Amino acid sequence: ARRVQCPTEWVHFRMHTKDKLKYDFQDLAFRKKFEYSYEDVVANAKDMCS
Amino acid sequence: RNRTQHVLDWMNYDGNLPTHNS
Amino acid sequence: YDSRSSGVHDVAPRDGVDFMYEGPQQVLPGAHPLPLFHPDNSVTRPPVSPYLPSPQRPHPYFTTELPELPHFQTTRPIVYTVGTMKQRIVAPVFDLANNVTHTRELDPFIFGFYPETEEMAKNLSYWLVRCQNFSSKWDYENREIWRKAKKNWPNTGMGMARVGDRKNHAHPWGAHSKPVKPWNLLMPTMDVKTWSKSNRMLVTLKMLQGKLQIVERLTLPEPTQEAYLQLCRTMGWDVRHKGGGALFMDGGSRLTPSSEYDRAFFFGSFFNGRNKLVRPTLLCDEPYDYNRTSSKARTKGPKGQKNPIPINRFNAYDALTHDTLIITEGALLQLEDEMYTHKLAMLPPHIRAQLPERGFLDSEVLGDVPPALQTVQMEAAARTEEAEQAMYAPYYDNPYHPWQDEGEASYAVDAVEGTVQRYIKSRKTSWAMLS
Amino acid sequence: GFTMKYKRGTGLWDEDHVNDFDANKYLSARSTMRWYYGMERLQTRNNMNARRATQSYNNNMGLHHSGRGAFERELERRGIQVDKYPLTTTTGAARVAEMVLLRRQELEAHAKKAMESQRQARRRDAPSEWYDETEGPLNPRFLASMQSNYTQVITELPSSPVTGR
Amino acid sequence: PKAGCEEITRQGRRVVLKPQEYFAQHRMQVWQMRFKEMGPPFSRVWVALGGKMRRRRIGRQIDVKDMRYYWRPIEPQYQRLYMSRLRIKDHSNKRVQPMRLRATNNDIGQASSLKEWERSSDRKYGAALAPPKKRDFEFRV
Amino acid sequence: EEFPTFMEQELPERKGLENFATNSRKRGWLAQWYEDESRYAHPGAGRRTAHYI
Amino acid sequence: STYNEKSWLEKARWGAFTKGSRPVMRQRYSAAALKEALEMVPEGFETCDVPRPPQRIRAQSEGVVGRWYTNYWTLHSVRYQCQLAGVEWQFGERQRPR
Amino acid sequence: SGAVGRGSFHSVVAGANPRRIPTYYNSAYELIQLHRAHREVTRNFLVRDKVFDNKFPGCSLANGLFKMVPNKRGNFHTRELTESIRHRTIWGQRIQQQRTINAAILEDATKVLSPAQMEDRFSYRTPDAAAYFSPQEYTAANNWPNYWQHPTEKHVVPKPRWRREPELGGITRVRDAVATPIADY
Amino acid sequence: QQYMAERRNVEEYYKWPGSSTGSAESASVYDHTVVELAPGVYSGHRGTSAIESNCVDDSNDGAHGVVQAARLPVPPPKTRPPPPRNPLEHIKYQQR
Amino acid sequence: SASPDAPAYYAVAGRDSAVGYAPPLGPADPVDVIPFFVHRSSNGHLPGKVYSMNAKTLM
Ligand SMILES: NC(=O)c1ccc[n+]([C@@H]2O[C@H](COP(=O)([O-])OP(=O)(O)OC[C@H]3O[C@@H](n4cnc5c(N)ncnc54)[C@H](O)[C@@H]3O)[C@@H](O)[C@H]2O)c1
Repeated sequence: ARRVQCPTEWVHFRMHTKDKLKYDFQDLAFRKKFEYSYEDVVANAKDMCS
Repeated sequence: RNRTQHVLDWMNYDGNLPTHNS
Repeated sequence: YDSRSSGVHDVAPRDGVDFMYEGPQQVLPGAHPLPLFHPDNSVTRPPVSPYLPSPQRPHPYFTTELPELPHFQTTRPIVYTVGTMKQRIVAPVFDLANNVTHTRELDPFIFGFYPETEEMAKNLSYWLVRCQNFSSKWDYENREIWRKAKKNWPNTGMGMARVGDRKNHAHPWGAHSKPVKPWNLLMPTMDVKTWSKSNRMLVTLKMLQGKLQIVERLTLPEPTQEAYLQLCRTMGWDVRHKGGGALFMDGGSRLTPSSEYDRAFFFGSFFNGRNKLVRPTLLCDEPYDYNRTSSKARTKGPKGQKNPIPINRFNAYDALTHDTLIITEGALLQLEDEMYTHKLAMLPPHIRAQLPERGFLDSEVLGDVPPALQTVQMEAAARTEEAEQAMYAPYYDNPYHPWQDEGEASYAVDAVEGTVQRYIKSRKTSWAMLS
Repeated sequence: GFTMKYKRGTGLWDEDHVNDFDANKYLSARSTMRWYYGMERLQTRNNMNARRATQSYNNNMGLHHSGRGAFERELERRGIQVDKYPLTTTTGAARVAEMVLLRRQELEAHAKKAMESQRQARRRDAPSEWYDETEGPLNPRFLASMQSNYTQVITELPSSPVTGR
Repeated sequence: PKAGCEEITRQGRRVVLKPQEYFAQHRMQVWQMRFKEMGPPFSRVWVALGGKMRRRRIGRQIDVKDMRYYWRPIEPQYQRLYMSRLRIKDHSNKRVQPMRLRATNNDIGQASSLKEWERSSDRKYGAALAPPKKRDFEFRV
Repeated sequence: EEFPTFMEQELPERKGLENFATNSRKRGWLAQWYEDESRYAHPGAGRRTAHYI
Repeated sequence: STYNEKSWLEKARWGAFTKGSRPVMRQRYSAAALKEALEMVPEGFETCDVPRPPQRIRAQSEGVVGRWYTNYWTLHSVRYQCQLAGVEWQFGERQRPR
Repeated sequence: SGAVGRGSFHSVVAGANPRRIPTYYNSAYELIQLHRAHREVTRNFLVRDKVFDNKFPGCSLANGLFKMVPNKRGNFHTRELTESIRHRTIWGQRIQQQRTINAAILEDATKVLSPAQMEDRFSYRTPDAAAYFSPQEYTAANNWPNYWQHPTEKHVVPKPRWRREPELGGITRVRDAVATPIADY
Repeated sequence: QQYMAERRNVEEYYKWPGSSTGSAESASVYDHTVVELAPGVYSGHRGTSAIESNCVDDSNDGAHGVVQAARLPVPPPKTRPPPPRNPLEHIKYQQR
Repeated sequence: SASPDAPAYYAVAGRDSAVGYAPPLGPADPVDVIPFFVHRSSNGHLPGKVYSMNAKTLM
């Protein structure tokens, strides 16, 4: 049930690219992690005045 | 074995970015 | 050759232009005893120079200070290295309103470096190669063809061709064996040692050719393009495609030098004509090729340096296609500043030791001289440092008083394992490194 | 692999240390607007890409989007400065370069007026002895640009080399 | 449409950058032990040792059991054969000298004297030919 | 300029100490220490254990 | 395993793994930001006990956190900024046993 | 570490260095590599503070942030910048130290025989320096690159009897009668 | 957050000793940068060495002519002009 | 040679050279003007360099 519900040859886009980091890979649950939008990456990096 | 020659001179150099007077 | 001995010409003058040759006194259009492939007089591509470049005059500029104009000595003191012209130069700088304000003396190392064709060729041959669209030079390879890999008829007894697996380069559906791929094309490594020379022997050539023009400020009243053609109309530049263009090295005003172009002019310098706003510099960083042998086996790339000179530096191609060169003093300040330490390192030693006597090595870091003029982008960084030197007060890694105990520090080797542990007042301080 | 990533932003402009083999000899009007807009894009396309990664990975580790754990939150609540070297923030640089421009501009007008002190201390209503051309003919274009600094006409050159008057 | 009009629409394998070899490959070790190349510039003998110096000694001539002891040059007909695999490093460049048999001390660093290696503290200034590294007394695998 | 403080330096290899570091013929920098502090055995060592720490 | 957390290229590059010539603590704390870290080093503690993890263990200091003084890399990195800061390291030094 | 005259700690052996204050040195090459090094630390701060000025409205949405990820800039400041300050400081001492000696030399020397010959005893005025500094003064050699224009060799280039032509448009036009070129054999 | 991002803003608008701001301490060394407003003119252009000119009178200690431009007043931010008053020019200026 | 004077011997750095370096002695004789000038290298020595034909073959 935690697995992703498709033969992972279809979702190989996630496993070889740099989506190896941007994805939960616990027991083959190729589900996206949290990811800020671009309205927030600058909302969080300007409020710091970085 | 202490450093007899030039014992000072570590604390007397590179006035960093000389100020308004110089 | 010499074939087609007839029919190539009409025996009739075109009733318009065509014309007999009157006599020896007849001054024929275009005629000249030198083999010139760009026959330009001083009315088509007129030089912006005080005098026309003559063999007598070592350079078509004010060799001396003319009395009726403020003279501005160089930003840096001047020395005459190996190749320089050994002749003083004074180029009058132009007001934006086409008036000629104060005259300014140029640096005889950047603008005095006499030309020699075979050392700007190393610049041109670099550009005519760096400016290919390498990635376009792909081509199919033998393996990349997708045909049967098996001889359908084994050649045994009849008169069929000795061919099978016909995906080679002979057949109209094939590809090469050693094809041209981008990762097999060399982008040439270009040193700063010769890019600088290959830029200075041109920006002198553009001075000896008398096509050099200095402007106080390359700024427009408004960023609209129309204001940049109106500016060109008063200054007389010909940014038309056919009339020889202009090469702006925008460095800003004389007192506000800046590398990042005047935002006003940058947006206004987008005319379809022949003009190219280049960066105010002649150096570029050392080349490097991280994929030197084969490290990255997936790069598309060319071979050679992975740090090509960008398209908008001052190169040889766009220096000879554009007749006139337009430098603001804000660039001259940057060129003399960035090449000063280079100009000095090249003098012979029996000269290099005479500099601090003659006032060339006044080093504003020691305070023997108030700081010289800096680019706004760099003074804004200089001021940053002067404000920060107080965050390094209490610590020991203070980069302005490096190792301030090395006086009272006493070292003592330890015979149990090989180390030399420094002590300061009997107290051990040597940081035993972590692996 | 290793591709000198410590050089991406450490150049003096935006078009430097970015390997772009796809160039051309003459980049046209909109191919140049396309180029300049391109360098900055893959300079800000790269950055906010690399910011969304660090801010999201930090947020998934339970700590502040800039890595600030429970400690460096507790210290700031106490006022104890938690970073050893507070590099100057955006407010700094955009100000440390705001006056420098406010200084040059007040020096231009300080110097625009200055040169007139010396320009009007140039009595020469006739050209100096640079107006010679025994070496080689003068340049008619330039004289028209130097006519302003005189009263007598300058551009009118005879068919002969200038005598001097 | 042009190269094959159907071989280039349906797609096969695409080739990529081909990895290079160990670019000191041809100083193989059956010379790094047998010979040694001596000599001033523009004359490099690959001096070798005697031929018969280990196999059969009893009864051979008294004054020829020692011609096996001198560093004789190998005749140039073989100098050029073995030193041919070393020239190939950059051919058609009439002013680069051949690779040397042994690694001269200045070229080993020449690899790490490149503007790209200046940031590798390890492996710089000689770390391989350095003495074996020393680690924390607790170092353990 | 990358080592802000003195990070202790290990003595060279034993082979180096034999030939240069401790050999007064080169005035090696340990030719003072070697004779002063190292070449003397422990104040308890006999004849067999002259080399043990 | 249909999914490998890391390709063998980075199972075999110990340089990204080991603590060798590589700093393993990113944040550099100020003066008072250290005197307030050592406040939680408990009485009875001694650096002579927290050992070096073997090679097969990654070199990662997650920073000054609860019980940071047991993270051998957080300890000997804080112990090093207390030098550059001048804070007095009370606790003992690595006792190399013989 | 050495890098200055203090002697590296490898004066563990108490190697003294007597017969000192012995040399006046103008620190010529060192002041050169100082101005080179001072340019780097400023050319580094310029980078550590690069902040988005997106002159285009396509990707304007970052026009407030720095041009370097906060973790990297927080590194590059400490890896390359603060290194380059130490490397700048080092030359700022190898010179401020050598001056201290020169300040002592130029006093004990000024006295003995002359305050006029003094800055000649400590000079480096090679007889040819007029070649490099004020080349208008230099005659004893012909060091122009365009040698055929040196005043002692100006008599090579021909002085054409030129003229203007208002009928052609003010074009200058030489009045030399071209010599009939060679034609056949 | 509007505090931390403010308590730290004020420390960079003024709390420089001097860096393009820093009204507290003194002139930064780059204020005295040798700028040549004209041949023989350096900081005042009104007399000769205007800083050193008032150093002749009793104003040596109380007159400063260098533009220690931290002290300078910053112009108000320039904003987009008002839209045009004629629809022909009102929408064409929205075609620039 | 290098002017170590009597006041406890302060010398002057570039004044003596056992290797053979020294500033150019100057012109041959004042009346003549030499028509070529051979500069010195950045490190002092003179412009002569002896390359080889075809180093690749060690000719
Ligand atoms: N071969 C090497 O290991 C090597 C090479 C270059 C520099 N260094 C120096 O090593 C030092 C760190 O000590 P180490 O080599 O035992 O490894 P290390 O970096 O693990 O040292 C412990 C920690 O000290 C901190 N630190 C380092 N420099 C600091 C500074 N200037 N201010 C504040 N905190 C600092 C870092 O958090 C570092 O992780 C660095 O300062 C670095 O410049 C070492």
